[PDB]
Parts: sequence; C-alpha cells; structure tokens
Amino acid sequence: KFTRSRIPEKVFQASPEDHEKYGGDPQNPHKLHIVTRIKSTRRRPYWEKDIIKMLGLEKAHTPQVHKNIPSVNAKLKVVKHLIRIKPLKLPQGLPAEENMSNTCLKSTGELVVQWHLKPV
Amino acid sequence: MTGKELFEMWKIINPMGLLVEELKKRNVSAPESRLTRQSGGTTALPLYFVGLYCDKKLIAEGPGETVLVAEEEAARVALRKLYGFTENRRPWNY
Amino acid sequence: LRNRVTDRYFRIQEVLKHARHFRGRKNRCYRLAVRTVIRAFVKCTKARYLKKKNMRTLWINRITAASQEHGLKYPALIGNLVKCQVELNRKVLADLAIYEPKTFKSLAALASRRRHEGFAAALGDGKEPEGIFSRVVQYH
Amino acid sequence: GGQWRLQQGLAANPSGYGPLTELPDWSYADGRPAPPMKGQLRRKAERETFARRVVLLSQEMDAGLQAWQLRQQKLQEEQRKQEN
Amino acid sequence: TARGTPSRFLASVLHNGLGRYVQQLQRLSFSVSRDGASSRGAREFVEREVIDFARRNPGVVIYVNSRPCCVPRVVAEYLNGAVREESIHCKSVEEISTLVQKLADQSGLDVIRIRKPFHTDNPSIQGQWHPFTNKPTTFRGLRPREVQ
Amino acid sequence: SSFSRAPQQWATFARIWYLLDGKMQPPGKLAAMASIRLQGLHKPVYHALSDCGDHVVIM
Amino acid sequence: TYSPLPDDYNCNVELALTSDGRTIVCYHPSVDIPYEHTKPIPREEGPMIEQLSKMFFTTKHRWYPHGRYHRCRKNLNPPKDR
Amino acid sequence: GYVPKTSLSSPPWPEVVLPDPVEETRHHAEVVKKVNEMIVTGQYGRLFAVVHFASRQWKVTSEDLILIGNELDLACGERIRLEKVLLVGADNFTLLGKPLLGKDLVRVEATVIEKTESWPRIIMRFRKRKNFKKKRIVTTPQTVLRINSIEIAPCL
Amino acid sequence: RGRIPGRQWIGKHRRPRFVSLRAKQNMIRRLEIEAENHYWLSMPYMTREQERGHAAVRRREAFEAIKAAATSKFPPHRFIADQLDHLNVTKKWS
Ligand SMILES: [Mg+2]
Repeated sequence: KFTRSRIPEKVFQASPEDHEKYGGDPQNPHKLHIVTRIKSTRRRPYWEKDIIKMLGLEKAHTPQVHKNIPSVNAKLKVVKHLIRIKPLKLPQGLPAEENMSNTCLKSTGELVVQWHLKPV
Repeated sequence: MTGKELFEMWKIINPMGLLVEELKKRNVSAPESRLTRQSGGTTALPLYFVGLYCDKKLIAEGPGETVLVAEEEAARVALRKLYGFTENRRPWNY
Repeated sequence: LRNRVTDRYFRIQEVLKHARHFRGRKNRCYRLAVRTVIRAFVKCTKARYLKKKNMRTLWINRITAASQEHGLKYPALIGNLVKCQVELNRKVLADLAIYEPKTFKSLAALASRRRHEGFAAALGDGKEPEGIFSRVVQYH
Repeated sequence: GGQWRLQQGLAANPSGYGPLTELPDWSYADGRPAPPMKGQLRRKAERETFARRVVLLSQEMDAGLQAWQLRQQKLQEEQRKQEN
Repeated sequence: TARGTPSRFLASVLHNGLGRYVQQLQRLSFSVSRDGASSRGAREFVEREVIDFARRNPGVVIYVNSRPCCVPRVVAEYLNGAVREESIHCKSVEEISTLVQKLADQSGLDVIRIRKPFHTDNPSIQGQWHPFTNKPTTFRGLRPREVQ
Repeated sequence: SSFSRAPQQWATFARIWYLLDGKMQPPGKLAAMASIRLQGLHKPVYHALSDCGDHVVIM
Repeated sequence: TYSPLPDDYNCNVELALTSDGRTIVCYHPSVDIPYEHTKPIPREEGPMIEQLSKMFFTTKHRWYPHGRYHRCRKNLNPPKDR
Repeated sequence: GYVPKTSLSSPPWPEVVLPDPVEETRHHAEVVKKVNEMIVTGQYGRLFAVVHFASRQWKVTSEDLILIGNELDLACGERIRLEKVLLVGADNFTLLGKPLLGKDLVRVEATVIEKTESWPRIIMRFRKRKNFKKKRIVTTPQTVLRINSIEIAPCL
Repeated sequence: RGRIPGRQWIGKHRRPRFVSLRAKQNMIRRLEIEAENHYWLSMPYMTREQERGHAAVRRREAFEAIKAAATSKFPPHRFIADQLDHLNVTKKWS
C-alpha cells in the first residue's frame, strides 16, 4: 500500500562536502527559510496538499518566509519534493520601521532594505 | 498632410524631366539610369530596382515592375530627397 | 392561456442576429442557430489564448528569418540580447526587423558581439577581463 | 533567458522586480510625478507585509532563545540553591 | 464575434492631438420626465450635476427637455456626425454622471473591434524591409551562373 | 524608403529566384532550404496568408 | 579589423558604449550600391486557366470563379490602414 | 599539443579575434563622440522609440496612435511623458538602453486623445452533456494616446 | 500495421514509452533542487526544547481573534432612514 514516507534521519545530516558546495556553515545556522512552491499539489497525497496549505504555499513561485525551527522543518521535510528552500539573507540586517516600506526580496535570497531602482 | 506623400499631394508629370531640370539648376551632371537589382526579369511579376547615378554616385533608387516604372519611381525618390520631403524627414513641430 | 410569452420574437432574434452570417439553415432556424452560435461564442472565448500564442509564434518566425538573413539563429540572438541586457520583446523585435532593417542589423551585430565575448570568456576561462559589452549594469 | 538573469541576481522574469517595471510608467509633461500605479502599490504592500513578517519571525525566535536561556539559568541557580 | 461584427483601424477624427485637442462630443440631449420613477436619477442629475458638467465642458451644448417619457434618454452627437443614444432609465446620479463623462471623453468613432492597438502613418524610418535589403551586390550586377 | 505606396508594396512582396546546386548534396538538406524559401519563412514579412513564397531552382 | 557582421550589405554597423557603460550607441549609415555593381539599362476556360497558371506559377484552382454566396460575402469596403 | 589538420582537428566555426580592450574602448569613445555630434547638429529626421508603457513595449514615432487597454486616470487632451523608453533610433544611428535609456537622453511625450470602452467581448463557457452553459459580456476600458514628439539631447 | 492491443498506456501490452534526454535533464534538475533542500533543512536554528512555547502567546491571540469573529456573528442593524428612503421612488418635480 502507498503510505506516508518516513525519511531516515541520516538524509538531513549535512556533510563538509555539502557545506562547501552550498555555502552554509553548520555553526551559526540561518534563521529563516524562503520557501517557494515549484511543484503542483495535484496528483499528490491529500496530506501533502494540507501541509502545503498550512505552510501557505498555495500559489506557485510565491516566496514565503518561515522559521528554521524543528516543527516547520518537519513540515518542510514532508513536502520537500514540491518546494524550493533557500536561506533568507539580510546583508543590511533586519529591516527597521523606517525602511520597512523600501524592502525587496532579490532572486539571490537577500532581503535588501533599500530599493532605489537606480544604477549602482 | 501628415502621412501624405509629396507627389500624392502635388501631382507631377515627367519626374525624370523635373529631376534633370533641378540637377541642372544645382550644377550636377545629368543622372544616369542604371539597373541596380532585378528579379524575375522574364516572368509576369518582375522586380526592378533602378538607381540614378550622378558622377558614379547614387542619388536615389526606386523599385518597379518594369524598368521604365522603376526609373520613374527612382526619379520621384530623387526629387523627394532633393526637395527634402523624404518619408523619414523631421516630423512637423507643434 | 392566462400568461403567454409575447417576446419570443425578440428572444429568437437575439441569437439569429449573431447567426445571420452562417451557412445553411444555421442562420435561419433557431433550433440550429442557437447551437451554432453557442459553439461560435465558445470558440471566440477560447481563441484569445490561441491568438496570443500565434502572435508569439509569428514574431519568433519573423525574428528567425531576420536573424538568418544576418547569419544568426533566433536562440543566439535572443539569448545574447538578454545577456546584453536589452529587454526588447519579440513583438518589438519583429517590428524592427520588418520596418527598421538597419536597427535590426545593429541588434544582430550586438548579439553576435556578445556571443563571441561569451565564447572568448569560456575559452580563456579564468580571471581574464570581462568583455566590454559583457559587463552588466547593476541596479540597487 | 531567465537563468542568466538569476546568475546576475535579477529576477528570472524581466517583468519581476527591477527598474523596467517598478519605475513609474509616465509623468506629466510639466514634470509632476504621476500617481502611483496600482500594481506598484500592491507590490509595495506585499513587500511591506513580507518584511513585517520577517521581523516578527526573527523577533519571536530571538525572544524564544532568550526565554530558554533564562529558564536554563533559573534551573541552574535553583539547583545550586537547594544544593546549598 | 469579430467575424460576425464590423471592424476598423485605430484612428482619430482629424488627428485630434497633433495641433490641439478638440473635444469630439458637441451635443448632449437629455430627454427627462417630470414624473416617473424611471427618470428620478435623470431629474437629480439635471438638478445637481448638469450645470457643473456644462461649465466644465464649454464646447458641448446640452439640451435638457423635460417631457412625458417612460425611458429617459441621453443622445450624444459628435463632431464627426456620429449619434449615440443611451438610456438613463432607472440609473442613479452616479451612474448617469459616469455615463455622461464617458460620452464626453469618447470620440465619435464606432465602438467596434479595432484591428490594431496602434496606427502609424510613418511605420518605417530606415526603409521598409524588402528582399533585396541585407543582400550584397555583385560586380557588374551579374546574376548567378551568368557567363559574362 | 521614400518610395511610393505601390512600388514599396511591390518591392516588399516581390518573389525572388534562388538557385541550389544538388551535386553531392543531401536531398533532405536541399529540401529543408527549398521548403523554407518556398514558404517564404526566410522573410521577416512572412505570413501564411501573405503568399510570400519565392522561386527555388534546384540543379 | 574585427567586424561582428559583414559590412558589404545594408548599413555599416559600428557599436559603442557610453563612458558610463549604461547605454549602447549604434552608428549604422546605409551603404550605397557601387556604380561598378550595376548593369546599364536595357534598350476556352481550360486552356485559359492553364495559361494563367503557367504565367503566374500557381495552380488551376484559384482561377476558377466562385459562387454568388462567396461573391456577396466578400467585403467591398474593407477598412484601410495607412 | 599539435594536431594534424583533419576534418575534426579544429572546430568547424571560424576563429574570431576580438579587438584589444584599450583600442576598442578608444574606438567606442570615438563612435560615441561622432553620434553625439550628429545629435548636436540635428542630423536626424524621424525618430522612433521602443517605449515600455502599461505592460507592453510599443514601437512609436511622432504622430503615432497607441491604444492602451485601460483607463489612465487622465483627462482627455492632457499631455504626458512616457518615461520607460527602451530604444531610440534615427535613420543613421540608434541608442539602446540597459535596459532603459536616460531621461536626459530621451523625452517621449504623448497626449491622451480619447477614453473609450472596448467593443463588447463575449466570454462563453460550455461543456457538452453537463447542462453547463454560461455567457458574460465584458467591455474593457481603453485610452487612445497620440505621440506628439520624440526628442533627444546631446548627453552621450 | 503496428497496432497496440486494447488501449495505449494501460493494458498488459502497452505502447512503449522512452525517456528523452530532455526528460532526463528535467528530472536531474529537480533532483538537484531537492538535494539543496535537504542541505538547507539539515541545519535547524533552534532545538525542539528551545522552540517549545516560543509562539504560544501569538497562536493563542490568533485563535482568540478567530473566536471573537465567530461569536460576533449577529444580524445587522436596521434604520428608519433606510426604510423611509424607499418613498423617494415616487419623487417628482413641480
Ligand atoms: Mg486500441
């Protein structure tokens, strides 16, 4: 019978080669995930549909910010084959109330807090 | 006159004669008709690009179905260029 | 016959007016005209997607024609223009090809220039100076 | 060619974020700026909500870490106090 | 449908924008009724909005005729001779105002399918493409396989 | 440019004569070139309803 | 000596970048045809349809007439652009 | 690493040598100066422009008409400046933005000639053998603009 | 000639299906994306104990808002102005 899949824990234990490849240090892990649904929930189990709805990824190619905490990670593990997960990067730090209206999420995963739309 | 053509507005006869007269006034050698390009010469739908050369310098060229029509149209094009009413001329300023 | 329909003429005409330009009895008989008109309206609704698709296909075909005239292929031209950071769309590119042949020749020359710059970069892979046109303007 | 745009850091779709779309489409001939476009206003609202959620999530996680640290303290000095 | 409807090309009445913009609407005839719930909105429009609209659009003559009517109407006559008749029957003041403003801003050209979203009288500046563009010329104009 | 309407239209929608030499050439590649030219797909003004085909002579 | 495209046909393309590098300039003056590249000006229904087809390199089908239905469906006042 | 000349020893395509960056930049500057002098002397007639308006790119010239598929919240006869000009071109030269040309370089001005509603479009949904039939009529607002002028300034 | 018995793609004797290089590349691309997803999920920020209860207040407040919305459902107000405005249907001139 087709059932929910239990991913072995060793799958989510990064190696030094993976760290070098993906540019993420095991120490000081990133705080937030940018998650984009890149796959349809159609032809997938109702539990995956429900997990996608819970994560708020109903619209495809629409980035959503989530906490990098074990429970959210468990949900993302459940629906990992339908989503792209990247680390949210804050080159200028967290946006402040002053610049809250000038933010933009660049394709690189960086949430720049100044968006002038002018050449550098 | 926006979108209108010089000779659509000003009907003329013998554009080759007009061009010859204008070039004489401007002290330019009489134009020489020349067959720059041709296609399907022996068919019922030929194309003839005929150019007018003064001192071996192209002043204009025109397409046509027959050689005579191509030459006449090239004369019209040369007249348009000389009078400065070319299609790509500066648009009227409002 | 307490209540009877008196507008049936106009109710029929509302469909026959759209059916007038059909063939055969489909333009005269309501039992047939209604079916044909419903099919025609469904086709008209579904034809907008096909109109956009065919417009893009025609633009791609014309751009391919012009690029071949200039010795380039459509994929090369489009990709290298994108790399040059010129965001002209296919409609405008086809319009330029038809009506501004010299501008399209300039664009094709630019695309080939960027293509050759990319080839040179790949061949001499390393920290060699970036191609003049290869340089990308950065916006912040 | 969206892969090249992604590599350069721009949006894969040129219709995405960038000057080509986020700049005003027009302005009065006198030079007065045009009223903000509806799409641009909606996009700015969406980015503002995204930034506010980012701040909220980061603050919540930081507060949770601080609370956990404080609880570990409480436990440690308690244990010590009833040990003494 | 497009095939079952006439079509035209995008155009202006007299190149309306080149020299100066001219409001194409010239006449607005409001047939209204003193009595009748259908023309309540028309009556309120005549009371509160028609004067402001008239002074805003000095180039449009507005004829308000109050006569027994079951369907109050507005007839817009444009410079090009077009006449468009609209029913303001059981329409609120806001609806009538929007309709009148749309008529004022609209040209007299028929509201039919427009083949092209653009119209250029000078489409080419560099010369319209022909097969002999982008074709090199040969010495003495010799066609292929010509001997001399 | 600066042509009259009818001559300009004639020049644009004129049919050109192309020559292919099939000596030791693959018939498929010859056919590809000939079909492109015959359909007029090599013209930027191409359209299936424009009858913009060109003559192809294969020797 | 490098040229992205041959300059023997159509305009002579010259590409450039402004000093800031934020805009490409293209100089493309048209090329005139050399005088040496030019030549001096020279100085029944069935059979009818076959002759017309031979003349215009078409098929016989288009030269046959059409019925009144199609003839009167044809629009005699088509919209004109430019 | 020598390889004798065979059909596959070398790539089929010809080998291209790009100009050296220094001399090529000098040539770039010379060409830019030439085109700038052309602009200064006004050696151009009609100018066309690829301009990004609404969501599309229009190839435009003076006296042209453009049909935007929406209301623009502008009174008819009001003058506007189209700011997103991707390309400006003349008979002999063209300027390309990366991706947009400068305001100081190009000024495209239009006028809101007309505000209209599109001809009624029918949206018909039908599914066979399901009693599923629906009809809707939609009239999209539209604005016709006339492009008064396209001006360039010597700012290269 | 060359018949597939019954219906294609379902029976015991189905029409053969072959994977193209395009499909292989697509699947490989998706696999790469999912491998990166594994990497980025392999580094949690907080532990389960650390996260325990860190959003309880916000979740409770959100549910309280939901409950308030659910329990505030109650018929809308009715106005004498609304009732009397209907008399305007017979509003006339003089
Ligand atoms: Mg079967």
